[PDB]
Amino acid sequence: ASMTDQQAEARAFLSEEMIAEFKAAFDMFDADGGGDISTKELGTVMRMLGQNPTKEELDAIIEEVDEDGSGTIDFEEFLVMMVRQMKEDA
Repeated sequence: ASMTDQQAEARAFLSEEMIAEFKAAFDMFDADGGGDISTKELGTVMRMLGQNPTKEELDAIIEEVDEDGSGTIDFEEFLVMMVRQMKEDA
């Protein structure tokens, strides 16, 4: 899919330092994923970080990153959901 592109540019848009910030924050819901929280909790991880994922929008991303055959979201693949939304708050 064309997501493999926004997966590397989603975290590269900033310095690796920030990525470490989303670690303790993104892992806040990785009690059973470790490197990926339930797509349902994908709105709180990016929202509690300082952004605001809308349901209609958060739903399009989940179903989009959920059809990968995993059911949840990956850290690197989730980054896009961070900058893409922070693009306005940043």
